[PDB]
Amino acid sequence: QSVLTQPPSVSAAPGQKVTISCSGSSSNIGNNMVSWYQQHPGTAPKLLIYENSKRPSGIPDRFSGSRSGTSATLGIIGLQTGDEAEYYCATWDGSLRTVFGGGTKLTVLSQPKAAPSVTLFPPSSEELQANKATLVCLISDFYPGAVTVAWKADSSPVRAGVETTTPSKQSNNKYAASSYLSLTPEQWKSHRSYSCQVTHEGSTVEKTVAPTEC
Amino acid sequence: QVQLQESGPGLVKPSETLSLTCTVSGGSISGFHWSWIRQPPGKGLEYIGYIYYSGSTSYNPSLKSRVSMSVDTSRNQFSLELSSVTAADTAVYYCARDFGEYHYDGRGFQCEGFDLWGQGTLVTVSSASTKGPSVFPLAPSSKSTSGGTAALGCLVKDYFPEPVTVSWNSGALTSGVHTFPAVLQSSGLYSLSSVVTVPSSSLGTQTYICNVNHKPSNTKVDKKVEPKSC
Amino acid sequence: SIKIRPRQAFYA
Repeated sequence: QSVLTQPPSVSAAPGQKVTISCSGSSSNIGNNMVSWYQQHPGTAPKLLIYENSKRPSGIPDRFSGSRSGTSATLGIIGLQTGDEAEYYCATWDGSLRTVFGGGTKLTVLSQPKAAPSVTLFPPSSEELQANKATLVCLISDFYPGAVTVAWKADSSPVRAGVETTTPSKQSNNKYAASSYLSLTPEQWKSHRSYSCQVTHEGSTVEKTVAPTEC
Repeated sequence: QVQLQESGPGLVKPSETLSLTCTVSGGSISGFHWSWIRQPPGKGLEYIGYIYYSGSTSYNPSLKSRVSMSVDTSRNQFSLELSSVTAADTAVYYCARDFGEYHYDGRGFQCEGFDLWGQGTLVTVSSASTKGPSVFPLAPSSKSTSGGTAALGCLVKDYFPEPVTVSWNSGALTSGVHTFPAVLQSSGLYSLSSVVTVPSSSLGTQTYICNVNHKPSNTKVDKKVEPKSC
Repeated sequence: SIKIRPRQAFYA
């Protein structure tokens, strides 16, 4: 995992308050001060907080920051729809570089939470005839628009070969994403099954497929 | 009132060198440390390095074997050179102005954050070859007990550049259709999938075709998708 | 030893 760690997503209704954690260690937050950024997709990050707790001019007082031990916290009060964005923490690490947290998506709740629908397809016989294999995991109708995807080969985690899209807003205002697992035909044929496990709001929906012919 | 503006090539061939410049206006390079930060599409932020106005540098160890930066205080510009690029280097690149802590021992400047940012410039590492997709049918899984609903799909694999369109049954079928945004793969190529949910009852009386069009390559495929399994 | 604040020009 990266040097600084943040929860992938946080959400609350408009007018409510939230906090976002930034987990570090003695080599970073322990020794150096934390800055925070707000990023609306398609534009540059904007400085929100520096030196742990200070606000640049232009940043309203409902944004706050603190640091304790080897952790830091961003607080946001009076949530407005415009606050929806990706939030990042950062500081210097003793490995001799600035490091960023992985980012937290803030959603200002405007509709009911909805768990993802998951559909998983095995490699087609046509692809397998081209000596390739792709497992396709299609994830839809979820809200807030943040999921974490994990793949299993039999009962074991897989990391290599996974590419997952950013969630995108559907016409119905819920979200969609997809995750692709590239394998060799031998890998596909040599496991009894593969699973795509999608976690959303702490609940995991999973689908499984297995090699099958005539 | 200080503004930063990136300048860059847009497309770079794999293995070649990416060169960017940042122009500072309404202010000056003098007296500051300056950085590049990048963000692959849909991913997180990665600091690349810093350079002080006087020319001293520090680079992210992850990039040390490939990166350098320079400064032209006379033009109020600073630059990035990243060698031997691959698709992993496809990203929006930002220039920025730094703050943090300065030590008078060996530590020197510790960069804790970035107060001023450019707008960012996309750099795509690719041959830019036009490539039509392969189209694979994603057969509905075998399901009994009336079967309820069935999900059938098409995988539109390894094409460049965007976009691709997909319809089902020449547009006659829209209910239950969901075409997903593409993934950009480490190969530099795109793939996407489309799925339609249909009643199981008529899987034998209704033919399903996904109509794929990649206009850049004039690739048109009409792929029949049918239940498999013997 | 010393903080370099945002917007603070610094000449070592």
